[PDB]
Amino acid sequence: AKSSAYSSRFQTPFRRRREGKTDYYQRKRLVTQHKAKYNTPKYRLVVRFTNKDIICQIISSTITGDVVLAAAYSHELPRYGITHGLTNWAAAYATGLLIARRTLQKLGLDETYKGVEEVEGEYELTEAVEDGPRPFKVFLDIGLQRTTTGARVFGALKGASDGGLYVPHSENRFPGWDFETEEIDPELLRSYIFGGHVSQYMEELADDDEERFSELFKGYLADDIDADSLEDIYTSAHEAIRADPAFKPTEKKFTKEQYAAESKKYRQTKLSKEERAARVAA
Amino acid sequence: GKSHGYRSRTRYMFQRDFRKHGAVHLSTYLKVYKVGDIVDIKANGSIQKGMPHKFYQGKTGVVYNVTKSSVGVIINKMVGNRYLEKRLNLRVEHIKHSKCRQEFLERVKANAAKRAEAKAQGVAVQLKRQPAQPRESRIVSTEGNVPQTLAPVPYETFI
Amino acid sequence: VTQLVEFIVLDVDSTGISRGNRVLADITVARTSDLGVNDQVYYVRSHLGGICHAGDSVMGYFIANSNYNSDLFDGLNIDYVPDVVLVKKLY
Amino acid sequence: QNPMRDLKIEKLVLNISVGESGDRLTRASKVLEQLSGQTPVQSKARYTVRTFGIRRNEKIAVHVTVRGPKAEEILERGLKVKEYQLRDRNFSATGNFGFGIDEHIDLGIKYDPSIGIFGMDFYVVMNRPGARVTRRKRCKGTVGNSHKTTKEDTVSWFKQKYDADVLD
RNA sequence: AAGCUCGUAUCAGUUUUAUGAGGUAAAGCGAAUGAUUAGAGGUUCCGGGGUCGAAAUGACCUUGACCUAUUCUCAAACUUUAAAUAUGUAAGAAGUCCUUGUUACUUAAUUGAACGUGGACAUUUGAAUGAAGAGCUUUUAGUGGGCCAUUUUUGGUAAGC
RNA sequence: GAGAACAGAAAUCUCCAGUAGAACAAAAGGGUAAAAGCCCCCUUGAUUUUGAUUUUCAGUGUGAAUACAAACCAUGAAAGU
RNA sequence: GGUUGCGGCCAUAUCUACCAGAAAGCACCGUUUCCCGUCCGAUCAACUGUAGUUAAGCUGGUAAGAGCCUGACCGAGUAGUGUAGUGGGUGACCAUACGCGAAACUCAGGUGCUGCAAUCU
Repeated sequence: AKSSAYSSRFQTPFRRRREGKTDYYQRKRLVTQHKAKYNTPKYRLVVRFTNKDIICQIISSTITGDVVLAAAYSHELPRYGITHGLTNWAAAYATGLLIARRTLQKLGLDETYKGVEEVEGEYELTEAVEDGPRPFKVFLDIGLQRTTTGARVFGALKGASDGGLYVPHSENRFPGWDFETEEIDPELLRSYIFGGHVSQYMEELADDDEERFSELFKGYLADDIDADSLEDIYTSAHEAIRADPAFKPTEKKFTKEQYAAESKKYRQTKLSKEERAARVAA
Repeated sequence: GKSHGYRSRTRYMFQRDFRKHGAVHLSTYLKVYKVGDIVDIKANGSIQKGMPHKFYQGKTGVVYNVTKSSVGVIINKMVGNRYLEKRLNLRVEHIKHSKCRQEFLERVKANAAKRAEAKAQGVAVQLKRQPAQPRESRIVSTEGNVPQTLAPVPYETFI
Repeated sequence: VTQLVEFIVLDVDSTGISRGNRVLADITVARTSDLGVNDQVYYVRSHLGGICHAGDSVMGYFIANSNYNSDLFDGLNIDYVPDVVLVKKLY
Repeated sequence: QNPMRDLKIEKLVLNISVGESGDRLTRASKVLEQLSGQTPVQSKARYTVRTFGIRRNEKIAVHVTVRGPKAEEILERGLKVKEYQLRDRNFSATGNFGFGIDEHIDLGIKYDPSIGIFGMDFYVVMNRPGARVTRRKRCKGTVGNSHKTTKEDTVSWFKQKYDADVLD
C-alpha cells in the first residue's frame, strides 16, 4: 500500500547500513589519514564478537577494498590448550595476545618489543626502544558494541598491549575501575585474566544448586577439570602463544572444487526469457 | 537594499543532488593529492567548513600546499585588464582530480613506448596527433542494393 | 515594554502616605526566576500600594543587570538609583 | 508449523491516568509499588490543554511495566475482576489485548483509607520467540509475515487458556 | 613620451581532441511543492494590539483564536530530465625515465615527501592556424554629463519615456 | 491506523506503518536520520602568541570567514574533534 | 559454489506477496554469582554452547507486480537555439541559407557487481 510516488523519491541508504553492520559516522574518523603522509595506511584492530566465537583482525584501507594483514580466531585456541569457554573474558585476552605475537613475527619486530610477560594486570603501555625502530601502532575498532566497563572488548585490547602492540587506551573501562576514586584495582584485574570470575562461580553453584552443575559446565565434568585448575590452564596457554604463533592452516578435505560440486545442487537457477514467456502463454 | 553576502545567489548551485543526500562515500577521503596535481573544484553542499566561494565553482587549479584536512589550490582569476593569482584552502570533499590531465600522463607513456619501439626498427617515429582528415575515394556497391526514390509529402492537418 | 521581568511579591508594608494610589508601600519582592533555588530578596518602594498582596505576580524593570548606554543615565548618581522599578501587576 | 511458533505474554504495562499532579499522584505511586513490587516511573504532560486543567511538564501520570513470570499472576488477578469476559473490542489488530478496571480495592491487598481509590489500565502485549531482531542493535531487521501476531490468533489463544469468552 | 634587457620568445577577443562546471529556452503536472476573487456560524478549545479598575469571581471594545464540509486554475520568487551561444583547465625540456644522495619532517621500517648527482630520450620535442619582434619599467596630459541600432529584457496604457 | 476505567476533538499507555511531510533562538534559501533534531554524562577552545589566505576590493580599510604552526587544556576506551 | 568477518561502488542492490534452503557458519535460544545497566537481565553487560530449533532473521527463486538502470531507423532531425539578408507580413509572428540539437512518451532488454582474510561435502 505504498504509492508510486513514494518509491520514486527514495534515498536508498548504503549497503552496509541497511544490513545494519557498519556505522559510517564512526568509519570516517577511523579511516582517514593526515594528508601529509601521502600513503601511510592506518591499521585498525577489528575485534568482533559473535556468539560462541571471537574474531580479531588487523586491516588497512584501499578504495578497492580493505586489506587484511593478519588475523586470528577463538577456535584456534584448542591448538593452544584452551578447549571450553572460548568466548569468555579470558579467551578474549588470549586472542589479543595471539594476533600481537603473530603480527610482530611476519613484520619483523619480533625479538624486540616482547611486551610484558610476567603479567600482573597493571595499566601500562609499550614504550619506544632507545635508538631502535618504533613499535607498531594499531588503533582500536569496536563497531557497534556499546562501551561499558568490564566488557569483553577491552580484554582483547589488553592482550594486544601485552603482546607488544602500541594501542592507545585509558585504564577506566577495564574491570575493577572504581567510581569514587579514579584508580584501577590490579589484583582484581588479574583475576579476570586467568578466568577467576568463572572459577569463583564454579564454587558457589557447586554446593548450593547441584541441578544446574550438570547442565551448565558439562564440558568441565566430562574432562574432569575442577575450579582451581582453571587458572593453570591460561598460564600454560599464554606461554604457548609466545612459542609458535605461526598459523598453519588446515587441509579441509580433498580440494575446493568438491565443495562447489555440492553447493550447485541446492541453489535454484534463473529461468530464461522464453521459458518465462511460455509460462505467460499458459 | 542590496545583497552581496558570502553565499548569495547560490540556491541551485550548492544543492546536494536528487537521490544523493546524506554522508559522502569513503573513496573521497582515500585519494592522494601530491604537490603539483591538476584538480577540479566542485563545492559540496553538506560540508560547510572550508568551503570555496561561489566564483570558484567549476574552475581548475594546481595544488601547491598539502596539510591535515585541506589542500592549497591556486586559481587564475581575471579582474580589470589583468590576471591575478589567488590561493585557496579547500577541504578534500570539495576537491577532485581532473581526468584530462590523467589521460595526458598515460599518453606520454604511450609516446615513450612508440619512440623506443620504432628505434628498434629504425624509421618513422610518427608521434604527433592529427585532426580529422577528408576521406578517401571509394566504391559503393549496388549489389543487392537498389537506390530508393523519395518524394516530398503533401500537406495534411491531422490535428 | 519588552524589558519587563516577572516578580513575585512577598508582602506589602505601607507607609500611610497616599495621594491617589496609596503611595509608598515598601514591597518586599523576589524574582520569579530566583524564587525556586536561591535566597535573594529585594526591597523597594513603589506606587503599587493597595492593589498588591502576598504572592502576586508583578512585572518590573530590573536595573541591577542592565547596561544602558544613555549619556543621561551615565550622568547620574549611581548609589541613588533603585534596583527595582515595579511597573504593573499581572492578571 | 508448530514447534517454536508459540505465543507468550512479553510485558504487562500497568497505567494510572491521574488527572492532575500533586500528592494524589504520589499516593497513586504507592499503589503500583505494593502491587507490582517495583519502583514505578512517572510521565510528564506533552501540551497544555487547560480544559482538563493541566500544564506542560507536570508529572501527570505514572506507569510501571512487569515482565517475566510475575506478569502472568497479575494478569490472572485482573481477569477475575471481570470474570474472564471481554468484548468484541479490546483486541487490537496487531494482536495485543488490554482492558481497564476501576476501584482497585475489589482485588488485591486491602482498602487502606489513607491512600484512596484508583482505577487502572491493564495492557498486555503478545509476541513469539524471535522478536529480538526488531529490538536489537546490530543487524536490525523485521519479522516475516507468517511469524507476526494477528487479532484472530490471540482470541484463539485467549479462549483456550483461562476459559474466557469474547461473547460480543 | 623617454626608453631599458634581449632578440625565437612562447604568447593569442580563434578552432579541434580530451575533460569540467551551470539550471535559462524547451519539456513535466496521472513525479514533489502551488497561490489567486470571495467568506456564514460556533462567547474561558485565547486576548493577540488596546482600554478602565482600592483588583479580579474582571469589566468593556476588538482582531477573532477556530475553516470545523468538498469545488477548478498552473507557475520570474515550482520541480525528476535538460539544450544552443557564452565559460575553466591540459596538449611536455621548468618533460618523462632508470639510479641513489640530503634532512631536525614522516614512516613499524632508508617507507614516503621535497629538492638534487650520474646515465638515457632532440629535430615531427608531442594538435591546427597566426606571430609589423617578445618581455619588463619610469613618468605625465585629457576624461569621470553621454547617445543610438538589431537581439534578450524590467517599470510603464504607450512614448524620439 | 487499530486498542486501554472515569476519558469526549485534544491528557496518559501500546503496537504497526512512516525519506523527513517535524525540529534545529530569528528573515528567507540551503544542509542534516545509529544526526547538525530530542534526552542524559563531563567540561570552558567563547583562551595565549603573532603571520598567511578568502569575500566586498583600489587587490587599502572595516566586519565576517577558512587552513595551519608554536604553547596550554577540554572530551572520548580510542581514531579524532 | 555456500557461509562469516571487513569493505569498495551505492536500488540492475529497494518495496509488496508466496515458496525452498544439505553441510558448516550465522541467528533464535538457556541462566543471573561476578564487572556492569535499566521502572522491567526487553535493550546493552557478563555466563554456558549446555536444554533445544530452521518457526523468524539471513540467502536463493517465482511475479506479462510497483520502482529503478541501460539502449534503440521510438518520439524527432520535431521543440528550442547561434549567425545572414534593402527576406515575407500594417503587425502578431512565420518561411529560407550555413549550423548545433533536446525532454516527456513508445517499445525491447535487464533485477546487483566485485577486493582481502578465513572456513565449509
